[PDB]
Amino acid sequence: LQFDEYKNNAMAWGTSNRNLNGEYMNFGKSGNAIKTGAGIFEQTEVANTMYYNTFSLKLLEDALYELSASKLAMDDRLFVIKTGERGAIQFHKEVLKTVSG
Amino acid sequence: AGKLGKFQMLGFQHWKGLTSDNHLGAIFQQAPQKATNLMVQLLAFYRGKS
Amino acid sequence: AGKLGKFQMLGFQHWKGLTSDNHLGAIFQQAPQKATNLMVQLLAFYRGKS
Amino acid sequence: GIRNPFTGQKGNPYMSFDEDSAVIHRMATLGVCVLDPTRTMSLIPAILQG
Amino acid sequence: MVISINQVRQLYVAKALKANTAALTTAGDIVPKADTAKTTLYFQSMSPAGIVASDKINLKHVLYAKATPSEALAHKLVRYSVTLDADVSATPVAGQNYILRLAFRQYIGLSEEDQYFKYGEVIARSGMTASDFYKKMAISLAKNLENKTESTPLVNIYLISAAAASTDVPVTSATKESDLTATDYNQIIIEETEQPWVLGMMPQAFIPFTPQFLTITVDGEDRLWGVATVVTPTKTVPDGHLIADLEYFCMGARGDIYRGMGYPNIIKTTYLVDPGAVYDVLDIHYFYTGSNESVQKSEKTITLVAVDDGSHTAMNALIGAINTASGLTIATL
Amino acid sequence: MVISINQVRQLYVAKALKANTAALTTAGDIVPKADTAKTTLYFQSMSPAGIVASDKINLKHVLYAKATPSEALAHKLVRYSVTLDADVSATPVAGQNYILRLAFRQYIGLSEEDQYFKYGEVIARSGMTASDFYKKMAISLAKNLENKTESTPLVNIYLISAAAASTDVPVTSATKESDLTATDYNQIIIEETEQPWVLGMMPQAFIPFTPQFLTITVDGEDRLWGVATVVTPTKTVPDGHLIADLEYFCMGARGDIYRGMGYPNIIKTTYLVDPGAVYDVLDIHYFYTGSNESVQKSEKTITLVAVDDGSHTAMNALIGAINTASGLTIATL
Amino acid sequence: TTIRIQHKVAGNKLNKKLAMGIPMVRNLESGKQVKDTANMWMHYVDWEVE
Amino acid sequence: TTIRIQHKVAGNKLNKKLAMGIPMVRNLESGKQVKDTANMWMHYVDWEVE
Amino acid sequence: VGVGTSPFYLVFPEDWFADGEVIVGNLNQVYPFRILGDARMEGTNAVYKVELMGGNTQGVPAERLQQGERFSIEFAPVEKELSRKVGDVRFTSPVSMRNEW
Amino acid sequence: LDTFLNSFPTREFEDDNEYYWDVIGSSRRNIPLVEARDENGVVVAANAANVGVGTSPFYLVFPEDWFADGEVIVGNLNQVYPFRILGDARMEGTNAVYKVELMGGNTQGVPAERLQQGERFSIEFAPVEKELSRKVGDVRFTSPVSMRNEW
Ligand SMILES: [Mg+2]
Repeated sequence: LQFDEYKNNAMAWGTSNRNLNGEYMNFGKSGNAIKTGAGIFEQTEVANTMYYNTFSLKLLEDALYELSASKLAMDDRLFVIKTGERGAIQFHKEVLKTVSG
Repeated sequence: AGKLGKFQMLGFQHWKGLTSDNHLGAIFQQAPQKATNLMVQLLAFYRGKS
Repeated sequence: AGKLGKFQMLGFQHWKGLTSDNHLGAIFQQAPQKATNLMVQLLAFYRGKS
Repeated sequence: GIRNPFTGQKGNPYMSFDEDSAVIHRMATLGVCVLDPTRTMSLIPAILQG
Repeated sequence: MVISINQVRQLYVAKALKANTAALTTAGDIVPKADTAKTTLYFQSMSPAGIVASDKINLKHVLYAKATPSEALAHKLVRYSVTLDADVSATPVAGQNYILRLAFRQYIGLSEEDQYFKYGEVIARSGMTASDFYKKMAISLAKNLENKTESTPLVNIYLISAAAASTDVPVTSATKESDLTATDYNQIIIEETEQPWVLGMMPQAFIPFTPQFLTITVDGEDRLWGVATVVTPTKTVPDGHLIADLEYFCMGARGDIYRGMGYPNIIKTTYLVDPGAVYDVLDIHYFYTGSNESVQKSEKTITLVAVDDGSHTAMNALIGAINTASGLTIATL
Repeated sequence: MVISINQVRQLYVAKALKANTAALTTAGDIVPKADTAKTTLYFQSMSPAGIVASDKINLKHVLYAKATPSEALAHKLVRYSVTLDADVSATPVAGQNYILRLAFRQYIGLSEEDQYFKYGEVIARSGMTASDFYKKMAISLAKNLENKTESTPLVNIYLISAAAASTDVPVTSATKESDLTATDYNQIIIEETEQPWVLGMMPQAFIPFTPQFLTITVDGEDRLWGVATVVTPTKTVPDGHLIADLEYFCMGARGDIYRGMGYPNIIKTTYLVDPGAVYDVLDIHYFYTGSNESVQKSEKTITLVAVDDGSHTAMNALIGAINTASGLTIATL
Repeated sequence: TTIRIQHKVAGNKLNKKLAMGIPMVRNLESGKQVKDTANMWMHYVDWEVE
Repeated sequence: TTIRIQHKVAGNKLNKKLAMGIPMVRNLESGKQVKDTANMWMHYVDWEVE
Repeated sequence: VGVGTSPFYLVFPEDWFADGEVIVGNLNQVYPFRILGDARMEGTNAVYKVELMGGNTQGVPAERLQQGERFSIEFAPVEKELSRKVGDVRFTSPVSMRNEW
Repeated sequence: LDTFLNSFPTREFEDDNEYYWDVIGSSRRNIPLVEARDENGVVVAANAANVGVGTSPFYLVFPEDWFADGEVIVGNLNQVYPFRILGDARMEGTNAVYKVELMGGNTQGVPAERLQQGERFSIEFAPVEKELSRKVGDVRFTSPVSMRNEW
């Protein structure tokens, strides 16, 4: 079980320790470098990432329309947003506030 | 020791004992693999030919 | 005009007009050919099994 | 040492030490590849950046 | 990088001037050689493996010879001063979401169709002054644009106070509210930055941008929030990475066209240009025509590169040696 | 140049010695860090892409630490003094052919079974003295050995005038005996030369030699005409081509093992050793033992190289910074 | 309106094969770089002249 | 007279392939390298201990 | 506290982590902490010699190392050559409740 | 956590070597302006007068030699001020200075604020005369990049 959680925590929450010169920065017990490669969340957050303080529909609709007008066709602009339970209520309050206007 | 022409790149190499991954990489027997089916096309909406 | 990964050592390259052999080797489209039939064994009278 | 509780082998033909203990060792190699990171869009709260 | 040529371009590095052939001892030396009847000019240079010469320029057949400084080959990093539109509202409206878009245009590939959009946002509140807005939106832009996770440097952003008015205080993604303590911030400056450079494989190329504003509801209409004006640049990318990629290309003319292709078996050409120094560039552009019915010309150019110390000491001594030897009036730069 | 390892070996170029982590600003900086309890030693250094620390050396688990000067690692070139055998005849006997066979033993291949021979011949005359013999012998040797279009140089030929007796008179293939005017020559010095070198691809190697003599008919007796003794060496091959190969190998234990292989698809490592500069080497050899049953040692070493100018300034300051931090007693060269 | 174009190549490029260390691409009319597999250089010159 | 030998290889050299930038050679008893097409590094370790 | 890649010590009220393990703070994979030995004990407290993983040249902030920060286990990365033993496993126990008349 | 990780497929490799692939991009560019000079070589400031009065020649400096002999190139305002190049570039280092003109029937020139640093220029076409025209225009190439991963 503990070896199963090691495999899954490395596939998502993995962080690379190599320089831009090519050198690794952490060495093992035998002195050879620990060659760690990144995971799902580290390799994918190096582009297209927004760090917001408060969420608004004016932010996300503009973030997803300047993206889609530049890169996607007309019939290709379907965005399935993966989120949590609290992010759905935060989504719900903004499209309530937009429709109430 | 020496060269057989004007342009010889390598000299002969030798070592003793424990071989590591750079012992093979300094004798040119360790190369990255080309993943040919993996290919990235950068995403854009191309408005030439329009 | 930047980098997409950490280890992107190549940038997109471009030029105009007349193309030289220098222009083709700098875009990595010229390489020396290996004569596989040509192999040289260094001449000596080997006496190690003697 | 003498016995192996991981397998149930009482007695040892090839002893590692004399402590009368048992150690298990496991290893694995793994990897993940994300081809294009510009094709995933993320909005993260600012308290999670650091 | 790969440059265009007018049928050839060859480069020689002028690390020193020796004035005769017998003084060529260290590499990188140059001697402008000519005869008394000024019909032939050439440059004897000391390569890392022996004395080498150039093509023999016919001095009736030059087309131009003009040398450029190191201040004319430095890319100026473009600035944008982002402020509040006083016609819209001098202070921030206490309810609205204030969003700023940065429209990048040469993200990872060459075209103007490979775009990238980054954002900063401030929810404005009651009693928030115009200075506390810029303290809060330079923090929001820095967490998006100067973060530690991004693959490439995108912009450098700064705050300018009203007391100092010229000095930049840099705001990073690790900068807190308690570091920026001034009540007289009047603008936000978004400046271009230098992209990474690998010798001969990744050229010097820049990502341009445009700060764009979203619309806030002021009275009943959605007015665009701000105005962004191009400020005159204060930071330049130096000349070293352009010339080191210019030796590397023009060295293949006189040498091996494949630089590392197939690596057990390469011919390691040793280069003499330091990528961390600024250089002056002199271009003699000439041709060849014979005394026959074949009167068409074969255009050629020879580049000479010398270090610039700020007063152009090495290049003007190189120019002056060519002027006496060859009888050409190359302009002192 | 592949070397042997006891286990993994790491090298760190000490181009400047600082006193804090914060002072590390240029590629090549170093600082030895330790505790105030002296139980852990590591080397923080400035890589060409940021700050990087070394492994943590347990100061109880060190085996040896020794510092090697530059002149210990300088190869002394082998000299051979060829004279006429005084027992045979101190003057050349007339009409005899004086042939000398230089036996090379590690010519291009890597063994003693790959051999090569170069000859020199002089047929003696009626009034030929000893000095006129050594003149024509060295003209004939340099004509065979040091032709310009050989593959590699093999040995250098030097006459010695008996009046000078300590200054080498260089004899090449372009040398005529009109240039060699001295009348008192007493020996011919044959001295091996430094082979070419490419970092990583071609190691520093030498082709040794012995001069051998064919017999002459002196008084009805076939006697070999000369003797060849080995005089003390007067030249040294400097340390720089040995340490740059020591860095090219040890930058795959930290960095990339694939150096160049799929050529544009590589990481390129920046090497901080100038191959035309001498260095001093410090080898801190240490090990690791595990907690309870993991008592096998992982015996490894951390190499440090510092450029030194005559008197070893940069290494003795490096050792003095290690000795006050670690509590060690590394001796100062 | 009368227009004109011109391109010049050396005679060394008659049968010049491309040892593709990186793949050789064609510029499309749409603006997309498409990967191509023909190894002759004048197949790519005749694409861009048209 | 009694003699002994030893040689340690790392554990990761079990199925370590050689990338063959140069040919991989095998020292013979006679004192001659002969080139070999075996792709595994353990094929060359097992020849040397013998 | 972890400038360059420098060792520093993390004090926990129990021995729950193992040698060679990566542990993370509240900002989990931004600052991954690698255990550099065994937990030398101080009463019930177990102090851990710790260096930072990733390419973390800047260090770990002092407000990310205060009393109350919730740490968890990630994995134990090891080198490709001459690797040595790391990691461990953990166990639990239940509780009970009663009633009357 | 694994139900998140089981939405991603598995791709199977032969060894624990670094692997690389090809990243392919785009081609439709334009070139920024460095500085503009009139016919006697004076750099055109923003407060200057008009530069191409009466189809007078003047100069445009670009960071690279992307343009050709006879091509019409246009600035930010496309087709309002079309500039036809006159002659090949004189390479001032890594700086191609083109002597240009003003087509379209333009008599009173181009304003000076349309010729500043950062003004982008793209290629329209290369128009020639009907009688005794000489060769103009040129042909351009591009090349891709690569990326990499480990274990
Ligand atoms: Mg992303």
